[PDB]
Amino acid sequence: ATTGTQGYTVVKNDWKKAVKQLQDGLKDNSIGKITVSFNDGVVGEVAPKSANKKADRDAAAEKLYNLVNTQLDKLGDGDYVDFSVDYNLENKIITNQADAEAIVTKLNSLNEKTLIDIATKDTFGMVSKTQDSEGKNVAATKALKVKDVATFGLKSGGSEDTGYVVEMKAGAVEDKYGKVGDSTAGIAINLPSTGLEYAGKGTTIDFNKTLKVDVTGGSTPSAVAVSGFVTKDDTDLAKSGTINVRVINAKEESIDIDASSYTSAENLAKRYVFDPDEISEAYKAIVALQNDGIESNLVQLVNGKYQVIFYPEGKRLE
Amino acid sequence: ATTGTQGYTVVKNDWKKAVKQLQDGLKDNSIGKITVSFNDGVVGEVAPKSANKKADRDAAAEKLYNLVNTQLDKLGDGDYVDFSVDYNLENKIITNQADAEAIVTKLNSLNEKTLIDIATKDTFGMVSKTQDSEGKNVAATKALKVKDVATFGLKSGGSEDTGYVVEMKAGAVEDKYGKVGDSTAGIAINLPSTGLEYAGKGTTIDFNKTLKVDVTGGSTPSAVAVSGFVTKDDTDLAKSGTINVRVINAKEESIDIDASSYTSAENLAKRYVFDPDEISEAYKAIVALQNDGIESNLVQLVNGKYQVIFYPEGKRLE
Amino acid sequence: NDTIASQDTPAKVVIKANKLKDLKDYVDDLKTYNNTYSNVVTVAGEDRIETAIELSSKYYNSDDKNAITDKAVNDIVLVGSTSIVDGLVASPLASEKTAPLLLTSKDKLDSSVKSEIKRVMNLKSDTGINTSKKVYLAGGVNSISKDVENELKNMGLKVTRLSGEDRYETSLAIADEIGLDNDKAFVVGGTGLADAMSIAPVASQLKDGDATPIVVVDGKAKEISDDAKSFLGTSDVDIIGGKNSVSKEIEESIDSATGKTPDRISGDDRQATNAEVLKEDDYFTDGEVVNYFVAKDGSTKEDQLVDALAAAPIAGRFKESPAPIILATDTLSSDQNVAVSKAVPKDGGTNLVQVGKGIASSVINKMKDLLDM
Amino acid sequence: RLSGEDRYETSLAIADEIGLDNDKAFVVGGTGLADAMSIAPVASQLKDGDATPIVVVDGKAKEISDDAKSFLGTSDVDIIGGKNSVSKEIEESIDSATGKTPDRISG
Amino acid sequence: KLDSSVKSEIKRVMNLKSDTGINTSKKVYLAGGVNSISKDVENELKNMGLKVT
Repeated sequence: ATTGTQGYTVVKNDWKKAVKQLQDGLKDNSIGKITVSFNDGVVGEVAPKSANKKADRDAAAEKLYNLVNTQLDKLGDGDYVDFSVDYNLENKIITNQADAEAIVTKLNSLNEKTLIDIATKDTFGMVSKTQDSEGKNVAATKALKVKDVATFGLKSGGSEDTGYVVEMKAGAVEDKYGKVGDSTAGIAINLPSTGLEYAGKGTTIDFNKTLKVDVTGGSTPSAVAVSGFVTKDDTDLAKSGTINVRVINAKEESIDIDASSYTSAENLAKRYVFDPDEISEAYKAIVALQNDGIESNLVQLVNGKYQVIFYPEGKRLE
Repeated sequence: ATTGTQGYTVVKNDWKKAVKQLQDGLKDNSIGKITVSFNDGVVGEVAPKSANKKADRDAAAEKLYNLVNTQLDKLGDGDYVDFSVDYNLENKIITNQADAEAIVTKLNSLNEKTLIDIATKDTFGMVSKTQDSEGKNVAATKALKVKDVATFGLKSGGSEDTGYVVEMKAGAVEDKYGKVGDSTAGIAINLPSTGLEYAGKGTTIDFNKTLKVDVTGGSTPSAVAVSGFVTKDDTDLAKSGTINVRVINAKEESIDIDASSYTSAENLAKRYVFDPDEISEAYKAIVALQNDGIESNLVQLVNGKYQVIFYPEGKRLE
Repeated sequence: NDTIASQDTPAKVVIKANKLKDLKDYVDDLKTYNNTYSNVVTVAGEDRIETAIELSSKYYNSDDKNAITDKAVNDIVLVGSTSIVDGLVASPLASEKTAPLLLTSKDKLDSSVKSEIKRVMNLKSDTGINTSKKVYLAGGVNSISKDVENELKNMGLKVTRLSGEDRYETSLAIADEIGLDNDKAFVVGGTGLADAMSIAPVASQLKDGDATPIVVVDGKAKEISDDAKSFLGTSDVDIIGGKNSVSKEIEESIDSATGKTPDRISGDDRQATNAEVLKEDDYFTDGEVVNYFVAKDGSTKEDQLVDALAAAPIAGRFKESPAPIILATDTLSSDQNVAVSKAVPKDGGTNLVQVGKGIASSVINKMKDLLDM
Repeated sequence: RLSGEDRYETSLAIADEIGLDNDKAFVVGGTGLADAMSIAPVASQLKDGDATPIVVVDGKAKEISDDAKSFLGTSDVDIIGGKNSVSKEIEESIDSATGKTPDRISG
Repeated sequence: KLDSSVKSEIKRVMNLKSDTGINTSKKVYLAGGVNSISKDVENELKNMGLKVT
């Protein structure tokens, strides 16, 4: 790994859970290869012989731990372990039937979210497939919720080898999109034809982008679509590529701004000296995200909170 | 690799010297591969991409050190590092011009050693090529020394890539073997035609077997021969194969019986409990070696001393 | 969702917030406090002599960020510690000759000054004393005695004395050595000690490579001296100080001699004139002066301006942005307050150098306020 | 010897030896002797081989120790005992340090 | 008491400053026990922000 690049920085105390995420990454198939480096020098490659087989992925995960466990557990001041992680978030699967069912429940917790409301004379919404005897659109029986459009559950051919994979099956909707008492026929609702599988795809389900309606036409609509599973990279880096993980011999300082007592930005400056560019780049990524909606790896939504990361040069004198 | 197998057990404090020998072994091409294991699990392979290139051998040695230095330097109680070393002592070259000259000096320090003494009326030895005026053998000018049978020096064409290779060139000897005043013609001295190259070829020159005379025929000798380089391996193990080295977190107790103060066998028993079979097998190999001429891998002549190795179970109670 | 940290980092700081705006503000405050924890130096010893030595050790034959020279020097400018009048125009000399301006007692060369001379010039037994190792004494025998000059000569150095019967002849001796090669010169009155100190940093600005000479003239005379006229030749002149320091008669005299109309930079007192030097565009650019020096003004005693004399060469050559000297013992004038405010960018100052001890804390605090420090 | 100058440092010495590998830990107040004994059986419940560590913290302090914060890392914490044993200030401190909302079991 | 002359040479030879982070590589080895170099002196070196072994 190279200082400043996009990637995860794990502290020594959390080496076991971070390495567990890489092991899970190897087991769950997010990770095709991990090149391991002790300090600046490359020492080993971890890669399953065949991604299709469970044993090969577990073997890769055990070897990973055995290789880095003393180096990490006995990490001295100035030492570090770098993992160059060849991944493909699209190949990540759920290796435990209990965890797959845990993701199915995550998706099922959205079932009652209304996507489109029932239509009115004033506001567009859900209407029926067939018009009344007078050729006018009549309101639909129910609102369009996530339960209508797709069902969830683990895939039929699932196993620990191929993975349990939560699967969405596009439903069928006879109902259309329009206004009540209107003569023009309702617009057909395009259901999910892509993103039908979620293998925990080296990602977490982005509920803001997943199963979201996209009405086209504004005040005068002409087309309606519903997205399938749209994931967000647990790191902002692309759905395929290479990310760097680095463990260091540093203490974790969690600064939660919503808390009653946290290290004030003032006392933080008094205790450590920070790289000005590390701060300014994070600040620019925050401003860009706030003003233009532009996403960045530097600032990210994680567990209902926006987070930034700083690695100070060292402590301040006196 | 496995407890009890033939191989070396290095203590933690000497991990650097042992790893240096493996590094030197990779650099000089004695070693084609080192499979490294942290505790019982394999974690990496060290092997030069191309044996003919210096850089690839140096890279292999640096990777070896980088991989194992924290694991060895920070080795905890109960932890260990195993090296399975694929070697081929025959591919060993001498990759440093300083080391090659160090071996040429080793060989040159033998030059004045007498192999065959001058003949007398009483004793068989070195005689002249042609008989006197009366048809009798006359004594030779000088004894047959190693300077007379071969010259030493590094081979031409050498480089760090291909290697320097210390080389023997058979000399020429006009003198023969017989008794002075004897009518039977002197026997031709057969010089080394094989074993002419030695790069420190993953082995050490066995001077007891190298450049040694073999007289055949008795009261009437009929043939005399001189061997070239006959080696004995850095290990007791064959000219090529695989060696197991293991570093452990134990203190080295050097018990020299020739010393003024050493741990008495009584106090040694009082401080530790020893495996009875480890003791009795070592003792039986000593008895066989003492009463009969029988050599064994359990008891070995190393640095002018007979050695046994014990790894006690643990400390004794009280 | 993270970057790869340096291995030598003491901590992983993860800053979290429910609202992106609260995060934005925390990171903005962090940036501010991080950048601000660093900038205000004092340069002073127990004596004025020690203050000059502290200045020489910090700015000449020094690795310091604002040093005038990093290598051993070939020239010293020496001034009588009590006689500000004699060494008055020596700052631009020190600037152009790349030389520290030191102070010495009149009768005995101070051991501390002797040590600094050897240190800054690197004087040795194995090295030949070519005709270039020089010590300039800026002043006559009543400012720097013969005993001291002979003591410098005894060390093995060429000692040139730039002097005359008074401040005027002494000033020309010094100005002649500086050389008038940019077709430009400065003029100050005999009693305009503070004015000479106000312009000393400017004169000390190397402008197209050369410092600009300062000449002291009899401000109440009908005409300037023939020596002043000859030296000034056909050059542009800037007069520093009011009519009570340099009369209108003298301005005409300079005009007639040079054939060119002289400029005048002045106020109602010394602190005002100091402010005006800063306001003048030829010397400093508005919103582009970040570096500042502070020294006593001489209100309590005139000879206490020696700190400014020794500091001015440094201020003139400081980095790539020349610095003025604010003259203030106990208090800053209203004009100085305004001048610094208009000179400094909206973003504030980047260097503040207090020269000497007896400057009140109010002054430094006020300068820190004006420069946003 | 797993020890320190006081009950708190001693508790971390012990909790460190247990190891925090299930992303879970227990916390009790200095005077919460009975509370530590109440949770001791639970902490002693092994899940996939590991027990859960218990840490004693200064219940009347403004913040928990840096050692406690470091040890706890980014784990889920369950506090045992009321506000007189572990103050609300200390609960918040644990929240801020771990980034996860700690639970409280008390009477 | 750490001598002021020694404190100054420490800051000089290691280049320790207010605007610069004291990363974990700045180290001071005290060769001797407390009867050779007191705890007071070790704490003064720690107070400046240096790793003291």
